[PDB]
Amino acid sequence: RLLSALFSKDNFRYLMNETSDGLDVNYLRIPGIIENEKSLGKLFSSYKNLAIENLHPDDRLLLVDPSPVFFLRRPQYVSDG
Amino acid sequence: KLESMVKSNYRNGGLDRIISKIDFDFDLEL
Amino acid sequence: MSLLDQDYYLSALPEDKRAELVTLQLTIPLKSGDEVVTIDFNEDVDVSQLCVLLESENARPDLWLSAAKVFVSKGNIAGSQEIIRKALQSNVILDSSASVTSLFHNFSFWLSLMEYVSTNSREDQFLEYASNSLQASNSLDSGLILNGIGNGVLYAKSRRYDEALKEFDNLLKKKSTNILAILGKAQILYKRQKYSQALELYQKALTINPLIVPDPRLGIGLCFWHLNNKQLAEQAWHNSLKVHPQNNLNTKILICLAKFDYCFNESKDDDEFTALYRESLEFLHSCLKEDAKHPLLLMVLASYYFSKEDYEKVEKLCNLVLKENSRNAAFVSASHFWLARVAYHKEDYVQAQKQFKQAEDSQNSNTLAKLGYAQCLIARNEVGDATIYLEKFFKENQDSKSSEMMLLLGIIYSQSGKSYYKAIIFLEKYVAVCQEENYPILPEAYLVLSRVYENKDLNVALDYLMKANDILGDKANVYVLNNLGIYHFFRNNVSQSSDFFA
Repeated sequence: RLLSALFSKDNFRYLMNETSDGLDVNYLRIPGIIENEKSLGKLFSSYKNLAIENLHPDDRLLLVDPSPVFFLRRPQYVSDG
Repeated sequence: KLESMVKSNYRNGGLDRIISKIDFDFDLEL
Repeated sequence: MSLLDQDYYLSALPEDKRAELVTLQLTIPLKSGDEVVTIDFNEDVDVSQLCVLLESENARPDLWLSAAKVFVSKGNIAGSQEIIRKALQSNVILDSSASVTSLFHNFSFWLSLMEYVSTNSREDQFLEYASNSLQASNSLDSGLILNGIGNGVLYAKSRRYDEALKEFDNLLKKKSTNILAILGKAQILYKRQKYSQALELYQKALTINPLIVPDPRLGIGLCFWHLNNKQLAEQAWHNSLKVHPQNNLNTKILICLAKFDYCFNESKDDDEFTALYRESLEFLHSCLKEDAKHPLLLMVLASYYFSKEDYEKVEKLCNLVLKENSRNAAFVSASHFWLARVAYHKEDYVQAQKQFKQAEDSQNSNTLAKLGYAQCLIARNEVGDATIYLEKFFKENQDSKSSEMMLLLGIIYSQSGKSYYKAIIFLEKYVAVCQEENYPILPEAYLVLSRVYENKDLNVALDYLMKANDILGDKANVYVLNNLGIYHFFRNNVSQSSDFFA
C-alpha cells in the first residue's frame, strides 16, 4: 500500500511525455493554407482583420499572464495647438 | 473541517480496497 | 453568450475563408479550352485516373497540390506521393520555373514526414527521403521560407535543436507573423523543457490563429500542468475538443488523466472518491470504444485491474504493450513496474528487483520503480545494499519530494542509531511534506523521532509522543502511555504521570 500511495502521489506525471504528439507541426494539416501558393500569406493576412477582441471570451480567459490605466499616456512627438 | 474530512481510507492506504469495491465491466481484448 | 465552437471562428473570418478553404470539390480546367471538370472528394477519387486526367489537361500545379493535400487528409500518403511524382512528370511543372518543382519537392518532404509520423517507424529511411527532397527544393528555389521551416523540422527530428533555433531566428528576422515558426520554436522550447518560454509562443500563436493545426491549446494545457493550473488546462482542452472534435483523442486522454488526478488528490470522502473514479473509468471506456489498442490506455487500465487483483490481465496488457511500443522506453518502464508489482504478491523478490531495475533503466524518471527496487532490497534483507542505493538516489535527487523515501531513510538510520541526525532531518522533511500535502502523518515517524530525541531532548520527544497520541486517538497503545508517564515522571509531573500510568 506504500507503493500504491506513491503511485497516487505520482499518478501519471512522467507518462505525459508521449502525449506530446500535438507538438508536431505539418504544413498539410491546415485545409486552406495550401489551396493557393500564396494562401499562406493570405491566411497570415486573413487574421490581421481579427484581434484579441474577436477572440472568444472563454478563449480570452485562457490568456492568463504567467487593463489600461487612465494616467499612462502613449508618447507623442507633435503634440497639438 | 475539510482538511480533516478529506483524510480517509485512500489517504490512509485503503485505496486499493476502495477500487475493489468499485466494479465495472470493460470490453477487454485480453 | 456567443457559442464557443468552430463556427464561432468561422463567422469571425470572412466568408471567403469559410467555405472555399474547406471545399471538397476541385475544379479542373480541361485542355480543350473553356471546358472544366469538377470532382468531389467525398466520392472515392482514384489517384491514377485523376493524375492521368490532370496530366492530359495540364492543369495548374495548385490543383495538383490541393488534390495531394486532400488525399493526405484521406490518409492516402502513397496516393499523395504518386500525385507529386506524376506532377513532376507533368508538362506544366517541366515547363514551369524551378520554384514549382521546389514546392512539390517540399510537399514530398511533408509526405515523408507524415509517413514517419503515422507509423513512428523506419525513421532513418523516411528522414533521408525527406532530406533529399528538401535539399532538391532548396537547390531549385532557396528563397522559399518553407524550405527553412523544413530544415528546422529536420534538425528537430534529429535533435539538432541549435540549428533549428537559428532557422527560426532567421524566420523571425524575416517576419514576426509566421505562425509555423512560432509553433516550431515553442515545440523546441518544450523539448528543451522551457515550458514558460514555449507558453508565451503558444499564447501568441493562439491569439494569431485560433484555428491553427496543430492545436496551441494542447501546449497551453501542458504548460498549465507544469504551472499547476490544471483546471485552466482542462478548460482549454475542452475548448480545443469543441473546436477539434475529430482526430484528437489525445485531448480526451489528457482530460481523463486530469480527472483521475483530481479524484486522487481532491476527493473529500470515500463516496465522492468512488463517484469520481467510476466517472473517470466510464469516460476512459467511452474513449476506448473508439480505440481499443492504444498502449497508454492499456497501461492506465493496468493500474485499475492491478487494484482489482486481476494480475493475469495486467500481465497480458503489459506484454502486449511491450510488443507494440518497445520503441517507447516509458511504456517498457511502466510494464516492468507493473510486472514487478504483480510479482510482489508472488514475492519473487529477485525477479521483482530485476523488473524494477529494468524499469529504471528503460526510463530513469520513474521514481516509483526505484522505490520498489529499494523495497525489494529490503525484502531480500539487503539492509546495507538498500541503504547505499537510497543514499545514492537521495544525493542525486536531494530536491525530489519523495516523502516515503525520506521516511524509509529515517527508519533505516534509526535502526543504525549512529546516523540519528540524518534520521531527524528526513523525518522532519517527511512531516513537512505531509503537512503541505494534507496527508495523514504516520505516528511511527513521531515514535522514531521521540526515540531519537530520548538521548537529545526529552521535551521534543515528549511533544512528538503527544502528537502521535493525538493522531492515534483511541488507537493509543500501552507503550505510548507508559512512555508518556515516564516522561512526565522525569518532568516531575506527578499528576500527569499518574494519569498516564492509570
